[PDB]
Amino acid sequence: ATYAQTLQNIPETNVTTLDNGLRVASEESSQPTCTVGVWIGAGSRYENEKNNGAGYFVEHLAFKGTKKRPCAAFEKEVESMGAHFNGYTSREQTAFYIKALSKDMPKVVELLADVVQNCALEESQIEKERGVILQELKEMDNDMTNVTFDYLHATAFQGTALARTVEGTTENIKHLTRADLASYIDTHFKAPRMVLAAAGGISHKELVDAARQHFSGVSFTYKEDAVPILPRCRFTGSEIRARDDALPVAHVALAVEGPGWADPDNVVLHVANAIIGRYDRTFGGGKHLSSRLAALAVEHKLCHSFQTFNTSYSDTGLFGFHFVADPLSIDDMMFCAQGEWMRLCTSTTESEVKRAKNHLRSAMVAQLDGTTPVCETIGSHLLNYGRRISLEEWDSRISAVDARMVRDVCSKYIYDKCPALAAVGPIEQLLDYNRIRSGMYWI
Amino acid sequence: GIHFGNLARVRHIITYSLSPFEQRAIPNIFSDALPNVWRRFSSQVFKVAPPFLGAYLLYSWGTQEFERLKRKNPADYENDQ
Repeated sequence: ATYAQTLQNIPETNVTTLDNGLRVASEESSQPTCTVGVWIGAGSRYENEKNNGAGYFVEHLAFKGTKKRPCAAFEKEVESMGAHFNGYTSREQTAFYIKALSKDMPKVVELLADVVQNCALEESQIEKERGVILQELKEMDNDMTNVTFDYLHATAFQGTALARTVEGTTENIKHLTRADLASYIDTHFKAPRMVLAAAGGISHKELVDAARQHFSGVSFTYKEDAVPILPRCRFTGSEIRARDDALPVAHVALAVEGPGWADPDNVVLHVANAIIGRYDRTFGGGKHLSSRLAALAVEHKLCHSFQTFNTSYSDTGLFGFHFVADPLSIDDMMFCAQGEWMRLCTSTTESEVKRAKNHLRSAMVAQLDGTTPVCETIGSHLLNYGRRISLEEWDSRISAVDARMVRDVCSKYIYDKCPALAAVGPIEQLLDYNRIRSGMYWI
Repeated sequence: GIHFGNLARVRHIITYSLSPFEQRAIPNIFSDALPNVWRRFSSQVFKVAPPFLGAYLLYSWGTQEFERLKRKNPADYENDQ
């Protein structure tokens, strides 16, 4: 059994569309346990100034009970069957999924449908969650990494929809109405914009059957079955500096505009990010790590950690890096980090990509380690590519990448571009934008 | 020699800037620049100008006085014969 053969012998992903426009996909295995859920193409980006934080507010009630079954009843039923009910809401994507015994795939599907369609939106529960959410905002306000990424979007996409955070504003949370949440749900949780995904030991035909039975409510007009294209979010080379010398370490995030899901270049960017990789003070590897930046970080004690990223979206994305450092080592870190980015565009090696490619393969294989992670892939894939992409296709694409390709693609999105910068904490040593902007050319 | 990083203890200040390429080099010349040049000029003219005006006068006088004293005084030859 060779890597290739194992990739080809992986069960295919089945997809079937209902008349209402919903899509049902699943990957079959021989596991007594499974995961199934509905991936909705909704999120903060779809909200506006008045209902920002609604999709999040909803994410809080999506588990507090439906019309057919109030809170206690809803919970008991799920708990008593050993099933796990989780989910999340992001900027362009939302999800509600359940982990359970394949033996219950059908009852689950019924439960899912009931959650996405008949949420009780208990008037009293709403005021109760209003206070919970407000506490979660204070908890997250201490999460530098997330404060930093929020700020990164706040400036990189200033003036637009991606600038908003997923959780929403304090004013919105304090005044969102039972009607607003309701409106949100009806406006966005719609068949053509949803995907019923499942993985494990399940019959695609049994899945699609229960699907037909519970995901009904078809649409009449044309405006109800058309998936709205969102208005473009303008990228802006800029920076937001939130200084507080009272914080122990500083977080910095720099990024250029990314291509967006459908673009093939993304395979190259991910290889590129693989070369620079990531690091943190507990990587036993130490000073021998392959990632040059990681090596320098260790030798010069440049940071506590650093990480690259290539966040995608429908029509845009953020390609960059983030690091945490002591107030006195920020400048050298940023220096080396930008240095490496220059190296990418200019002097990438075949060896470098050979390694990065292997690293990338095992990384994609890791994101399919369990029923939930695989289910997440399916949901996301159909929702972003409108079709599942096998590990064999990815590997096909990854294999085509070479040093020259990395250089051209990287030169394309990085070289001499105006980045977006977010710095939080004791950031006095971080030099100005103009200085950083110069680190964008020559290497 | 090396100072960035140990200058001041600062807290709770956010700043926002744009790349030089996203903005205009010399914006709002008429709605902002000139109006301000006028403001600035105005708020200083009566501080600066005055002493220089006086210097100018003293100059004008002293110069004219010097030349005046070079002229002839007809009353020095009235009864000359």
